[PDB]
Amino acid sequence: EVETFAFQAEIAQLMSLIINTFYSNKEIFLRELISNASDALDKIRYESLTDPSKLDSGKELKIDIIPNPQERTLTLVDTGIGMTKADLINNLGTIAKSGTKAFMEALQAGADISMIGQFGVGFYSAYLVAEKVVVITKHNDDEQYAWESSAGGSFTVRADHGEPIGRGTKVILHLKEDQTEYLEERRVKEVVKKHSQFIGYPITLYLEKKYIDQEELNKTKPIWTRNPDDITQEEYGEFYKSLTNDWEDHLAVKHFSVEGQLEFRALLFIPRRAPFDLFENKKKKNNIKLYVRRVFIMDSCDELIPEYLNFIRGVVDSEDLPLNISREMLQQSKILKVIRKNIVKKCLELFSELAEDKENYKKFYEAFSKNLKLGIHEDSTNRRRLSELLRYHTSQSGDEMTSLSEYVSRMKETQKSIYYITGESKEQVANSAFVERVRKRGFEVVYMTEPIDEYCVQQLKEFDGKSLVSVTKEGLELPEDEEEKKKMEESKAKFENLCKLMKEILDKKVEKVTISNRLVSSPCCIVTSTYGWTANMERIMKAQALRDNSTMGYMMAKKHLEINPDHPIVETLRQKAEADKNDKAVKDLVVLLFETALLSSGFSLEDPQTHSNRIYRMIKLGLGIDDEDASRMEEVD
Amino acid sequence: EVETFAFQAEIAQLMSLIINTFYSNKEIFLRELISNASDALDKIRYESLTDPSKLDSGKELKIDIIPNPQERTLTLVDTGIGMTKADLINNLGTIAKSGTKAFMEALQAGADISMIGQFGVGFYSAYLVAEKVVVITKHNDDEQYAWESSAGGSFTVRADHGEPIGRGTKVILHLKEDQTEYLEERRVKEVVKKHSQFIGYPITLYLEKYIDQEELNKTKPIWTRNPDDITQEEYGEFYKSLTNDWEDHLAVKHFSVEGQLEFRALLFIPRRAPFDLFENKKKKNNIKLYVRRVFIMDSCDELIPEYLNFIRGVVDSEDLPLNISREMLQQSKILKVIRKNIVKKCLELFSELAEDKENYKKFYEAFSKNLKLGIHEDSTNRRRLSELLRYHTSQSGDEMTSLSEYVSRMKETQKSIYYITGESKEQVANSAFVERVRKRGFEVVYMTEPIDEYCVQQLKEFDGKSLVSVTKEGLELPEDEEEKKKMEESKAKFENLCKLMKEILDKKVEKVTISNRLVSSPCCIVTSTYGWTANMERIMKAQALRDNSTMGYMMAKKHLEINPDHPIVETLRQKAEADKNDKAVKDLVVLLFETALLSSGFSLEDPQTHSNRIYRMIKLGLGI
Amino acid sequence: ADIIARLREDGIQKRVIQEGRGELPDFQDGTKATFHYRTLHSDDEGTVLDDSRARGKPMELIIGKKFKLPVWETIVCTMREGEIAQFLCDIKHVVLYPLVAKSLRNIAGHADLDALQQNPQPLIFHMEMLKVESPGTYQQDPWAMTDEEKAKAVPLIHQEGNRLYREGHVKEAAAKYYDAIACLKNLQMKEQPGSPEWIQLDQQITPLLLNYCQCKLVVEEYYEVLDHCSSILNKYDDNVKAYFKRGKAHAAVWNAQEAQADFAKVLELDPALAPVVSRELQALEARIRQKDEEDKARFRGIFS
Amino acid sequence: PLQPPSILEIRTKNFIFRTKHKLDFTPIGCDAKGRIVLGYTEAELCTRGSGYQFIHAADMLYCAESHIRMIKTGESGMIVFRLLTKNNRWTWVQSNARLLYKNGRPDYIIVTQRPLTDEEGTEHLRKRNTKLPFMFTTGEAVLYEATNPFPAIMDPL
Ligand SMILES: Nc1ncnc2c1ncn2[C@@H]1O[C@H](COP(=O)(O)OP(=O)(O)O)[C@@H](O)[C@H]1O
Ligand SMILES: Nc1ncnc2c1ncn2[C@@H]1O[C@H](COP(=O)(O)OP(=O)(O)O)[C@@H](O)[C@H]1O
Ligand SMILES: O=C1Nc2ccccc2/C1=C1/Nc2ccccc2C1=O
Ligand code: MOO
Ligand code: MOO
Ligand SMILES: [Mg+2]
Ligand SMILES: [Mg+2]
Repeated sequence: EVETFAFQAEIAQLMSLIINTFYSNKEIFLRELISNASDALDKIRYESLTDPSKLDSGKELKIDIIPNPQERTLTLVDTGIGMTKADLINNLGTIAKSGTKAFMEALQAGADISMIGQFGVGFYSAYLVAEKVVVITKHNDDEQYAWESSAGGSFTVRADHGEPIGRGTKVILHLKEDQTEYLEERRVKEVVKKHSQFIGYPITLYLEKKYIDQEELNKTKPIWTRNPDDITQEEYGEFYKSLTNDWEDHLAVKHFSVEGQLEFRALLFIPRRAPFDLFENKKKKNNIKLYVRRVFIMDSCDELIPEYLNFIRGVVDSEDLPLNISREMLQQSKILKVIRKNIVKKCLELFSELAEDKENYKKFYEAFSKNLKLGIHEDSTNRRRLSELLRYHTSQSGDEMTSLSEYVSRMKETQKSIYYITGESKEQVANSAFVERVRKRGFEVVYMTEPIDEYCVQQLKEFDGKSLVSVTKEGLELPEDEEEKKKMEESKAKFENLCKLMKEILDKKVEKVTISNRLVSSPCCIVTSTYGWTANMERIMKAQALRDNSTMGYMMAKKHLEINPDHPIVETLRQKAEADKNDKAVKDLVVLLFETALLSSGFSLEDPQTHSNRIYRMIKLGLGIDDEDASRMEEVD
Repeated sequence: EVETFAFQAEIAQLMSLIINTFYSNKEIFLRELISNASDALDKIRYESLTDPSKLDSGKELKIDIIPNPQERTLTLVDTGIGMTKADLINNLGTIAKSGTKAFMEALQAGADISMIGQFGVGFYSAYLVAEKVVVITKHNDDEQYAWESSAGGSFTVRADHGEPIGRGTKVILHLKEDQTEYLEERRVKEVVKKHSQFIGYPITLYLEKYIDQEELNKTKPIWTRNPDDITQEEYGEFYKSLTNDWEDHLAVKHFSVEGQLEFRALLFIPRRAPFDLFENKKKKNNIKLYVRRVFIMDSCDELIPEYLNFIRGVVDSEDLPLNISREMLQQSKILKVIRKNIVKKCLELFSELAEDKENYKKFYEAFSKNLKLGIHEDSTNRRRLSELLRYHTSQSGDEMTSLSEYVSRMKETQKSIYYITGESKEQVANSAFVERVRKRGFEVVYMTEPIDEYCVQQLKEFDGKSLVSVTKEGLELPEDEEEKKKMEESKAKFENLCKLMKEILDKKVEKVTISNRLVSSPCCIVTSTYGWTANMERIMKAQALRDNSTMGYMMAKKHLEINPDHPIVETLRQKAEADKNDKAVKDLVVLLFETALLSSGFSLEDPQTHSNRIYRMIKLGLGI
Repeated sequence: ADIIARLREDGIQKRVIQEGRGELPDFQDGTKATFHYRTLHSDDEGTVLDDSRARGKPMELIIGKKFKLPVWETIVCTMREGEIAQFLCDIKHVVLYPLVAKSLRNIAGHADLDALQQNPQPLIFHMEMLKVESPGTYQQDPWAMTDEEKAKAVPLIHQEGNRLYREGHVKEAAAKYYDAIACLKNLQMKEQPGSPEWIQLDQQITPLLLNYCQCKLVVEEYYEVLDHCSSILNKYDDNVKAYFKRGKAHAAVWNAQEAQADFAKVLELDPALAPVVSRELQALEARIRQKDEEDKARFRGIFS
Repeated sequence: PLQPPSILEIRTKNFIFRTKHKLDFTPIGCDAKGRIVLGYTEAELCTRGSGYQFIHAADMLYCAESHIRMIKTGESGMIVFRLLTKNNRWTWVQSNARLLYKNGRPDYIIVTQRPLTDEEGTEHLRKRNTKLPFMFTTGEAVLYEATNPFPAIMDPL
């Protein structure tokens, strides 16, 4: 025989599971009750569309909250559709039965209504804080009833006589002896602001201040539900100020929507200035928030947007996203990746279109160039688009910052590269010895004078098909002529002995001594190999607190010393070396020149006191301050 | 009248809720089934304790996993207690009904058994990946039955007449089309390793490669034993299995707590620091949390501070309240208490390790950076952490000493600890600030890491004695009355020269005074008591993400100090008194200021001016 | 037996001009032959790409160790003493020609011999043999000798270098010492380091290397001496002569701070001869004082 | 107002990993990143050879010289050469090996290395010294014989 059975439930254990293991925060009971009230008001309002007689028992739709520390109770009154006796029994008394779901299903297809609630277990979160719950309901087709229980396996229903509720429901919670924190103004205000900010009906609060004072608590409205064309910039400013508590309005706004298998609407704001604690990593970022049917779900958590776009304040609202049983998380978390892709694409479009208005792009860049450069350092997919948003000072430009596109459009015909220099300040780089020849020849040099520029240019290899070339690295190539090549070759042939001697004296400080092709009025300079940290990058990396000092040897570059053949000092040194290569003066001059070049090229001396002592010795001099076994020892064995 | 009804439930929607909105990950069905099998094995083992005849259908207690790509099914076979027809109808056919909880409650107090599972809904996670579930079972005192369902609101039970099984249960899942990744070797191995690594019975996977069988959970949970019954060899083997490290551990702490909150913890210290210790793109999974040997969550920054991220270990509990998905805790405020205990015990372990010398040298070489970060961040444990610091010193030579050793070696006339911060040990050792301090015989601590510069901001005093930087204005030293008389005479003598120099260097320094810390060098630059030092300025300037637009307001003001007993200064005074408007004195003062700037840890705004000065001097020396 | 009939069938076609004098050398595995070459294109353009007897630079060639190009060996096989002949070869024999003459003339960017790289063809080879000696008679050059015989050959090189040094010639003594040092060092690669044989070999190189450093110091090449001396001292750190030479070089290149320290190390390690070290210190001090006086004169008021 | 010093950092990642080797450079134990860099598992590394099997033929002399220096002084400076993967490919690596002593005698070798790209590897190779000081002079050794038995380090065991 093959028997057949039907599944069953254990009501006591099911209630225990619902109360204890479903919700982690005890504050979401208010969110659940306000969602229920909003659903009821939606139901009554929709029904009254085709039968205005349904509002004869009151015409205003609202929600009220009434603390009562004397009785230690919290009341939530709404003027919604209300519940009949049969509806009371079938909906409140049944676990996993939802009246809202059935109402939506019976609804004629193609109607404007979006009601929260599809599970049928939200009402029992009220027992997170309440020892006993009383519900007083009143429908248009029935009398007024009272529903009472303690979640102890049974509930009672009785006809209720008393103050008449014209229409709707009243929920009274008898808070526990340890849950009295929810009878205070601050706590209720904060909970409602966090969870039920954008409910479609006023949520008034009644408090004893004697007289009964009232506050709406949800004055602002979700403008993102309206068409973008209908909204004026003043309304956007008002919404942004209400959202972020900023005394001044946004700088730019983006309002888009996505349709298809996954649909949502978004509102993205660009602040007018950077917050004082933008990059601090102990903040629990909540710049962008996710809503489902105007109810808060979760904060960003760097899931809806990359970390370098954390300065953007906005909202993302969806109609149909599968939620967890506790509506503070998404099932199928991989949807967040699609949402993030769309948001990033639209943010880049916003930045690109804001670049046309030069005056406002100036402010935006001055505020968030750090974020743009960090994104270049981090993001590989959007690197090309981000590179077009960068602005730099150049040698040819004045006090203005130019783009790389203008640099490319202003290049020479022979030029094949973009020349840049990184240093500690604009003054330092502009007067450096690396740029004398490049600037004399009429080429343009890009100045990058911030530490973040190092990280930025590590990943930027070429722009618009043209490579980026550092003037402080070995192997600089410039367009040249035959006569210049002949002069360079003759100079190189004439200075071989001096180069060899200088390498001998600087035994291990340098890796190579060559003839420069980038100097005009300086005697020498120090450049670094093609692969490895530049002087500026090495300086920045050695100053980092959380840096592994064991790995420095792997990343450093070798120093090359370059000398200027057309300088008096170099010619004198060459003549002296030809005269007598072991001259003391030559050795002291070589060491002093190397130290000075090291200091001026961005490096730090191993012992500055040696350089100081050499200078002091020069100053004092200027001031005029002050056997037979021998032949055996060094002959053979 | 007052009616009274009983709560009801609607089964179809309840099943939909359990299958669609409870679990965010589809891979935990294997975890749930293995937990059920482990509970059954525990039940049969406990029952056979008093009646050995119970184990007459078999003596081995094992779990088996058998993929079948041809039929597209996954089978979990266990040799547990099994369940009868009545149990099949009640336990497996009722939602929120737990047989494990009833079995545990039936037991007397102080039982030697702790079983997973008390909610009665975990079995239905099998429908996350399966279209239909067939359960073949066999109890000791009962026949063998077959239970079948498709989550369609009804199930059937029939007496099975297939290949017999001596005792236990056999769950067969008919996988969906889109969920066939779980019939592969790698996916099953990964899931079992992640979730059911430390189950107390062997778990073996059967594959075609002749059906090779491979055991999956080889390592036992040694933390259940007593600390003093474990040798360091098995500690190291467990550590190597856990962290996958080819090396052994350096130290181990194994402790327990009792009371309302009870847990056991194993904490290990690696021998070497990983090369990605502070790499931001890493999950805080250095410490794992377990409940009844089943993995719950990773550390996630709530179980241990961020400066102890190098600690590897395990925290296991028996009575932590979980949520329905068993992937987190309800009332997450317990993590704070656990973190407090873990921090206390880690500090205790460090203190104990400090007794050994070579081991502590290895540990410090590896994690002094983390200790200093903890000092900067953590205020409660700052005093304890300050005794773990080791520094190079002017009198320690090549080894490194502690602050207590420095204090025990102090002279009765010394009130403060003297230190200097700089780029490297060679730079600070030969600095001009420590000349006199070393000549008088005092001791100076060398700090040569940026983290040290961060650290000294919080470590204002140690053992009641304050720390003093030898690079700041107003360095105080014990003196004799003759020394003060000589200082006053020198100030009176050099007032005019100082006045002239301050005139020449307008808005480059804020004062020119007489030094009391120089011996052989003519001058040095120090900073005011308020503001950043040269080293702190160097570190702050290099922060890429810092807003330095207003850094000028945090920078300290620099004072130039002159050496009365240097020949250059005496000649400068003579030249100034002779003719104060000479070019020689102007050029010499500018050169001296620039050289002192370079040697004192600062950087010139335009190095090219200094370079051109030196080049002009070289040219004049060469006669060009 | 009959090699002339073998060359034609191998592909090459050769014609003799002047028969040589004497019998045919054995030409076994390993044999030294001296001869002249003059190579010119066969028919493509007819010019000469490389020539030796045209200017008089003999091209030495030992027959048959590896000698990647097997055409030269086969060519000189069928030539006796004083036999002059000319001939061409197929592209197959001389396909890899550029891997031969790239440096054999430079070590003593070619545009002629690189012509074959883009268009191979047969090439004429004008040969002239003068002498051919089997192994045993001629002094084998060090690179071609076997390990077992170079081991016993090293002492003769050492003694020849010493004899040349004492006569009053240095450059040649330096060359001999260099050859001996390289010969010994190549052997060490044959043996595991740290084992008794490696250290035994190392024991007999330090004297030769010290002589090499002595000659280098005599020829006024100081910086080179420093590296070898540092290499010796790092491993040993007990050589009085090594420290002495290193300090002398440091003094010669004005490295007074280290020269004094090395002299003090010598004194603490060899207290026997204090007068010599003190004399060196005095000479260094006198030179330093002289240069200091000159520098003081040089600056003498540059500011005002 | 103004902010005090904090420890904001960029947190740059690197691909440096360590390996444990026997005296003959036999890999016994590798870091997790090493497995990714050089396709291998735990067993293969041990049962694949003696290290010198991995070295590219052109790099063999360079590596042997570095091994000699490491034994002489206990650790070889940075060296760039090629390594043999399971897929037979070649990857340039910048490695620095260190000798550990248990009791006055060598015990094993710890190597810290960084993977390189073909461009950086070729750049390093180009600049690599073509010869060592006490070479056999221009005796046409690579022409006539060109066959050396290589150092005794490479000879197994
Ligand atoms: N204030 C109210 N007015 C009218 N009906 C209500 C009210 N509160 C609850 N209900 C009914 O009781 C049921 C309780 O279900 P609940 O646990 O809130 O889950 P859901 O919100 O998904 O229905 C709802 O289906 C709803 O129809
Ligand atoms: N493999 C098995 N062997 C024996 N009994 C089982 C097995 N799997 C499930 N059961 C029984 O069926 C019930 C199903 O409940 P379950 O979903 O496992 O929740 P819980 O584990 O919390 O009891 C359990 O109480 C258990 O007694
Ligand atoms: O650095 C390595 N990493 C490796 C990983 C696998 C196998 C070998 C090596 C390395 C060697 N470094 C060397 C240095 C000198 C001589 C030989 C060798 C090596 O074989
Ligand atoms: O109001 Mo519900 O029970 O979260 O769908
Ligand atoms: O096996 Mo359960 O139903 O997750 O406690
Ligand atoms: Mg609800
Ligand atoms: Mg279970």
